[PDB]
Amino acid sequence: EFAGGLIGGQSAFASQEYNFDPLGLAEKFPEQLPFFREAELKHGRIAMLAWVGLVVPEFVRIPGPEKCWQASAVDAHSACVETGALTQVFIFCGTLEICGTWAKMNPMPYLPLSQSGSTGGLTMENAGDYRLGVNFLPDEPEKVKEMKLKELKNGRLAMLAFGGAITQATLTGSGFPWLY
Amino acid sequence: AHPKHMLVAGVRGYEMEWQPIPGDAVKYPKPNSEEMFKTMIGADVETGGEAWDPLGFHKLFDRNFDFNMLPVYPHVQWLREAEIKHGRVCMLAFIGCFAQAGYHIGSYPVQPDWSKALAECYASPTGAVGLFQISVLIGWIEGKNYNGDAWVGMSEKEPGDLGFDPAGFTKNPDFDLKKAQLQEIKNGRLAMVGCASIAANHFIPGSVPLLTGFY
Amino acid sequence: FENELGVQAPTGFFDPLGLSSDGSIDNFKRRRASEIKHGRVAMLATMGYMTPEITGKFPGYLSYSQSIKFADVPNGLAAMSKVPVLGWAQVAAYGAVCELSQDQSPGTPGAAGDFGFKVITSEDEETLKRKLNSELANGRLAMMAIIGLFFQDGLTGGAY
Amino acid sequence: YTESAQDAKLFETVFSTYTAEYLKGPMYETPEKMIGRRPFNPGEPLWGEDKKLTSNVLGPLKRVSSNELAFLTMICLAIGAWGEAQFLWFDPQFAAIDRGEYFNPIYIIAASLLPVSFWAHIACYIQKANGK
Ligand code: CLA
Ligand SMILES: CC(=O)O[C@H]1CC(C)(C)C(=C=C/C(C)=C/C=C/C(C)=C/C=C/C=C(C)/C=C/C=C(C)/C=C/[C@@]23O[C@]2(C)C[C@@H](O)CC3(C)C)[C@](C)(O)C1
Ligand code: KC1
Ligand SMILES: CC1=C(C#C/C(C)=C/C=C/C(C)=C/C=C/C=C(C)/C=C/C=C(C)/C=C/[C@@]23O[C@]2(C)C[C@@H](O)CC3(C)C)C(C)(C)C[C@H](O)C1
Ligand SMILES: CC1=C(C#C/C(C)=C/C=C/C(C)=C/C=C/C=C(C)/C=C/C=C(C)/C=C/[C@@]23O[C@]2(C)C[C@@H](O)CC3(C)C)C(C)(C)C[C@H](O)C1
Repeated sequence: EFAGGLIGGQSAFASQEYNFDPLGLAEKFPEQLPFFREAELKHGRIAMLAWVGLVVPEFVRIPGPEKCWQASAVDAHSACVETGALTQVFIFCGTLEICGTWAKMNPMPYLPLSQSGSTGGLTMENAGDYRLGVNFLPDEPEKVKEMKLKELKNGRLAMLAFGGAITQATLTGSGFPWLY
Repeated sequence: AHPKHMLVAGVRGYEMEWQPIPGDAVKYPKPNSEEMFKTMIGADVETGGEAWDPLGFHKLFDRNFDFNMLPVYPHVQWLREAEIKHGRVCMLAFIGCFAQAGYHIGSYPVQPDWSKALAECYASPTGAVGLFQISVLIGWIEGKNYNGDAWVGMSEKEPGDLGFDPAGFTKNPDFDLKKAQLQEIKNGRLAMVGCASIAANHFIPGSVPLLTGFY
Repeated sequence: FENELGVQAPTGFFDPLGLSSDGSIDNFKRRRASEIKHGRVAMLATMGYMTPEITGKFPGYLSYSQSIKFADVPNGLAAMSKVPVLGWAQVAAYGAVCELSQDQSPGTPGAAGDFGFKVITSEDEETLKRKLNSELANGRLAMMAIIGLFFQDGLTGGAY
Repeated sequence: YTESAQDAKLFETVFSTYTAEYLKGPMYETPEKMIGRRPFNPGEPLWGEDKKLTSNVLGPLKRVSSNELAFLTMICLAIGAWGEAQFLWFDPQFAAIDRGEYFNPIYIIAASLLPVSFWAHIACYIQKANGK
């Protein structure tokens, strides 16, 4: 069926599903679709954390070298790279990403995809499944699907929200309300 | 004889093949060429009413089967396609050579001389875009009417039969299209001679004793 | 040739010399595609002549590289020499993707203005007739007014 | 029956023809016939009896339509031509380096798309010839 039976195409109204793909990437790349869902869920999770990390520092900020921590969101990044905070955040995120995604995806993580190819570790079922906090899932398939749909909807909302927040903050500045 | 494989060019039993375009089925051409030439539009009174082809350029495709069994030399259908295209391009080129010297249209650099306008429009920031648009339009109307298969004499279309006929021609019961085709071909040859004369005058002044003051 | 969405209220088969052979259905189909495309383009062009005047020119720039502003491009025929020619090339590209995406060879629906747009379609064949003839009459009036505005800009030296 | 030498040659021809037509199928199982050596990849025959490339020759984009590939190659060609022109002649970037300022990444990224446009239009014609 549409998008190999992936979760996320459900519409809010009724059984009349949305299935949003005007350019038809799901049909054109059905074997690259687990990678698409991996990228979508990863972007959504990162964007959720990023919007929360755009809102929270306007309220409370950690004590630090006073150049990265005592700065606005838009100009934080450069100073934080200079202070050595974002380099350690990059070490942490890179270790997590390499191990987790690069080993769940590449059957030969010791080799780039140009040499290993394959990429069969990402199946349609285990797309966003990093086995983290799976005991919190409801014990029935319908509510599992609903929770996955909630995660996807909130992730897309967070992608758009972070994009708007960062663009408005660059345009204007301010705090949590990024209005002029 | 030799097996089905191992058949290339000069091997006995090798049927001639023509597949230059990746994505198109293989076409096996018969000699033809001379046979198509014998029933070919052209050959008016100016050369005695016979098909004036010294040097035998229309017979070389037939001689391909003797040389290496490969489509090295064009079919006479390709020769007529090239003649038609050259004639049309040279008609437009002659009119452009004698219109640019007096007229100017776009934001292109003012260059009445035909031999410098192309380069000066290459250099123009607001001329390069226009020449790119001209190039893509020409490429579209050229790849759509790719012919190409006329190189081996199977074009499925009469030479110079682009999808272009805004008027009622080729459809009216009158207006014999043979005379129109002959007029087009002969005026095209005339325009090619005119363009050669323009080039000679540009390089060797006083060659054509009518464009002495021309660029 | 009657019934082909061309006869209206104050006029009939208005051909002082049009359709010179009174036949040649291929010529007439080509002319129908020609007239409907002309009318749609005209309607858009008159629309875009009377939008900037009645609603102020766009707030942006239209060219950050060439430092052009929407509010600095004159409205009318003078805009062709002011809009950066890369912009006109992109307009040409949009026209290409609008003309060559769906086929409009004779016989195809594209040769009858049927490019699958709908949006303001209808449901009943008589309502279809109403909508189609409304579009065609508005397109004819457009063509007239658009060449009139062309000449007004050319002669008066300004948009009006 | 006093077998003729021509009959022996006929048997040799029959044996050769039968073997040739038999070893092609999945009853010989030789390393040459292994995927990625001589065969055409299982479900993706590149060309049929006529030597016409099928849509399988495109790989991942074997089902991208001809219109979409035409749009892709035309956009890539336009962007690459703009980048090449803006890098070499109009606002040259090497002369910008001589001015002490860095390259403009937009021009390089744009100009990178010309071979993309080349292979994209080749694939576009392959799709168009296959009816895709
Ligand atoms: C390159 C352009 C070109 C091409 C492809 C053709 C092709 C053809 N012509 Mg044609 N022709 C041309 C230009 C061309 N013509 C010009 C400019 C004139 C005016 C003199 C003529 C006058 C002409 C006549 C009167 C006849 C043909 C005929 C033919 C057909 C058979 C001849 C043949 O095989 O020659 C194809 C191969 C070539 C033309 C090779 C050209 C390359 C040479 C070596 C260039 C040398 C010229 C050089 C620049 C000096 C300039 C001289 C000056 C007069 C300009 C064929 C379709 C005959 C026909 O219709 O048959 C039914 C026929 O009777 N042609
Ligand atoms: C073993 C173990 O450990 O268990 C683990 C397992 C696991 C799975 C990791 C867990 C989890 C889940 C987590 C961590 C869930 C976190 C989810 C977050 C942070 C979602 C944020 C969404 C923000 C959005 C949509 C922002 C939306 C923002 C919007 C729409 C903003 C919109 C505007 O800003 C914009 C765009 C313009 C502004 O000017 C105005 C407004 C309107 C405000 C557990 C259970 O926890 C623990
Ligand atoms: C309605 C939309 C539209 C407008 C309004 C428009 C206007 C101008 N076009 Mg244009 N055009 C199309 C659409 C439009 N063009 C389309 C669909 C095609 C493909 C058939 C096409 C083709 C060409 C070519 C081949 C050239 C060209 C140019 C100019 C030019 C001069 C600019 C100047 O001299 O500054 C102006 C004002 C010439 C040029 O000089 O570009 C440097 C050039 O060579 N156009
Ligand atoms: C700021 C800064 C930095 C930064 C940064 C970052 C991260 C910048 C990020 C910018 C970002 C992330 C910008 C997103 C844009 C999102 C867009 C355009 C989405 C459009 C989406 C659209 C138009 C969707 C429309 C529709 O949905 C509608 C409305 C209904 C649906 O039915 C149909 C569709 C889906 C079509 C550095 C580099 C890190 C350091 C530097 O020092 C300072
Ligand atoms: C919007 C805009 C711009 C624009 C634009 C564009 C694209 C404008 C387009 C203008 C356009 C499209 C102009 C053609 C009209 C078609 C006509 C006049 C056809 C007439 C045909 C007639 C009058 C024939 C009538 C007949 O009676 C005859 C003679 C015989 C009869 O038997 C049959 C009929 C009844 C058929 C600029 C200029 C680029 C910059 C500006 O800033 C912004």
